Amino acid sequence: PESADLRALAKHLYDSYIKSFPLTKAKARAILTGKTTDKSPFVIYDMNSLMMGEDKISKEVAIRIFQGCQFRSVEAVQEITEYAKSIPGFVNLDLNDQVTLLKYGVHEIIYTMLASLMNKDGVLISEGQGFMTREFLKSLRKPFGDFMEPKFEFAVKFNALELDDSDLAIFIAVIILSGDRPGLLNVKPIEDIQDNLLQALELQLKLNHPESSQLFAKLLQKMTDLRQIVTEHVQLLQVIKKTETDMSLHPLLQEIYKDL
Amino acid sequence: SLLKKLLLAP
Ligand SMILES: Cc1cnc(Oc2ccc3nc(COc4cccc(C(=O)O)c4)n(C)c3c2)c(C)c1
Ligand SMILES: [Cl-]
Ligand SMILES: [Cl-]
Repeated sequence: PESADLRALAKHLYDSYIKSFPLTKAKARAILTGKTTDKSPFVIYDMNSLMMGEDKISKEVAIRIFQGCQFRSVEAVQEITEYAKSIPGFVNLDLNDQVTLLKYGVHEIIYTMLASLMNKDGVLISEGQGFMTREFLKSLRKPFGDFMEPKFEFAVKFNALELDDSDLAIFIAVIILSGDRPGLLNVKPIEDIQDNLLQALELQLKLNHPESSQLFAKLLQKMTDLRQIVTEHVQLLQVIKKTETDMSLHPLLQEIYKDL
Repeated sequence: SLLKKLLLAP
């Protein structure tokens, strides 16, 4: 059946997702809820606890935190790249188009996965070794005080949909295979792959969330929402790189942010 | 580019 094939694709993506991302939502929610068996994460809720944690997990704290997020982003880009390479048909696409899909899609994926590590009170850091409170993050001096708040707002709404890792693997794959990214040289093959992924996502949601009315439509809207989140983030970065000095940007991020 | 290099590493 065409449906049977869609389930095999869904499973292939889930398995690849597990191989590519060390900290899954399943593992993360276990930590956030306490069910975890491992050692509890070190909580950073103020300047003093951040100092203590710099030992457990020159520049002012706000910059150190900001750049810490950037370094985590670099790590995430590499993980996402490995995942993209597992999506059937991806490595056979024009190499320049693969670069384009990642360049314009990684941040949307980063924010999708970050939600898996967040709750209304804070976010897991360094793969669950720490938990930084939302309260502390917005206490940072401007413009850093509102750096993550929009991501927390998105995550609370996104997490209310109760997706699991199996749903997420397909959701992320659909986003990466967006045929409308600027500068793509061969759109058709990307669209054909995405159309198949979309069919797999729809079936996945109907089977995994039988009572969740219009979940597919809602996810399509979250995809649009994520692009708006990235737009704002990019806008804030330019405000920072306009008022802050001596700050260094990781070359991988410099490449992604260029002409973006 | 760096993204290209990451994409090429098997
Ligand atoms: C002990 C200690 C712990 N964390 C520290 O600083 C960090 C270091 C890594 C971090 N990873 C995250 C997760 O939040 C992210 C992750 C990726 C992207 C974004 C984003 O909004 O673009 C946000 N936060 C908040 C961090 C804060 C420092 C400086 C010391
Ligand atoms: Cl939540
Ligand atoms: Cl785009």
